[PDB]
Amino acid sequence: MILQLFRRKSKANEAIVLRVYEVIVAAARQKRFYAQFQVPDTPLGRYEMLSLHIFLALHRMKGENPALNALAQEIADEFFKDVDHSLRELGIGDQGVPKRMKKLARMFYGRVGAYGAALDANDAQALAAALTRNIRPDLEFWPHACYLGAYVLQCRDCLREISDEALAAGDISYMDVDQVD
Ligand SMILES: [Mg+2]
Ligand SMILES: [Mg+2]
Repeated sequence: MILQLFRRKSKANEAIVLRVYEVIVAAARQKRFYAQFQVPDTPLGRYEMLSLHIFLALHRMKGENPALNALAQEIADEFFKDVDHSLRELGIGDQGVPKRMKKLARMFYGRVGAYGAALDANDAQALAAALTRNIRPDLEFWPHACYLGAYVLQCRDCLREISDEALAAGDISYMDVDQVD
């Protein structure tokens, strides 16, 4: 029976990873970020939204639960495959860019760490400052940074309330940004 069970759960795992990743990608594509909030609709701005939503998932999943730690590894794997391809779309290959993937991973984990510290401290000012630094560094004041920060705080709250069991089964959700006010 154990081979049958291992195979069934391995197949199910692939279906779970696909649906979880698709939910994250859809959340990052919500139109309000690029219309009202003035997140740039550019290769880099779209990366800032994907990385923000991937961060939120990893931040929730990190802990002592083996199933959630494994799902986090899967989502990180899919994210870095995605970003690899996005860089190649801009002519950023390995030619003249040694250690490209190692540098990208440092770009991700280093820049989203400020989001984690701000969320753990429930510090909305720190969160808006980190979002401005990462997404609209051209502006000393970004009028919609506090709006995006409110959305990020509410997503953290929602993700935390989902049970470990439901999340490991693929039942992830984010807030509808259009309902933020
Ligand atoms: Mg995989
Ligand atoms: Mg792409």
